Amino acid sequence: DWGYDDKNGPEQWSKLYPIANGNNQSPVDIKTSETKHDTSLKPISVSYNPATAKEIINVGHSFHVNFEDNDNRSVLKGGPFSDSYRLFQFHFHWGSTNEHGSEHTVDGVKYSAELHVAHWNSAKYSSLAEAASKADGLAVIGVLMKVGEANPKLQKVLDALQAIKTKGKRAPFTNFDPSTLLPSSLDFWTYPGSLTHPPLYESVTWIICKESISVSSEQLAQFRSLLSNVEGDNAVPMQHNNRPTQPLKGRTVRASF
Ligand SMILES: Cc1ccc(C)c(NC(=O)Nc2cc(S(N)(=O)=O)ccc2O)c1
Ligand SMILES: [Zn+2]
Repeated sequence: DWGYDDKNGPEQWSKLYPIANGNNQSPVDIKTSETKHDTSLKPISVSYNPATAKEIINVGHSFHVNFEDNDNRSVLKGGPFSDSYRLFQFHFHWGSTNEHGSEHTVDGVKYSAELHVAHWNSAKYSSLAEAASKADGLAVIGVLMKVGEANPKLQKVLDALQAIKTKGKRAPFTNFDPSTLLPSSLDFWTYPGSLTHPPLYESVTWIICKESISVSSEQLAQFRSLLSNVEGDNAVPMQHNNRPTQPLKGRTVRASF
């Protein structure tokens, strides 16, 4: 059992998960003076089918929007990949206040939230369960979210939260293309990393967008409005779910720009 509280939070994660102190841990601080431009990086190509949208689930520490991943209807290609990767999920991370909330930071700057759009290597592997722990198994697009104007594209997601207010609650969530949440420029950083929460597998090639997306202070309050408790128990709001940044351990962050 793990979380983002005092006793079960990021600090204690190595007790159950020793890879927490590994050499390919996420998230990281992207230092733009220390990044290395790479001319071999292809553009990011996302092509999602809105019909693959499936379900929204309250997982206690966060909420997930899951996607049907039986075929290649919704794929990521390009960037640093020769393989095609299949969309399975998106979710968010946020903080207790507007001051923090993102997982990744750029030149020490914390943003208010972060969108993760996650994919698995369907070219090399047969399932998410198989891919999830492979070095080249996962591809996650990270988009930093800056507090400002209300993001209208965020609407269908925020509206759906009313149906999944407490832990374990789930509801159908259909006909949504999550590339509509992505910024207009897909200029990016890329580095070898991990899942940002248990089980923390070093299976993720991160794609971090240069361009942020907006979110209002009230849209953030909707995230924090979700409850970590089961129905009938007294309310425990999901205040924050971001992991602190991790030492790069000689890894190199590549820029596409
Ligand atoms: C037990 C187990 C096995 C396999 C996976 C994928 C998980 N992961 C999750 O529950 N969430 C998650 C976190 C990230 S993130 N925050 O690192 O971008 C990306 C994709 C996600 O699915 C857990
Ligand atoms: Zn995440």
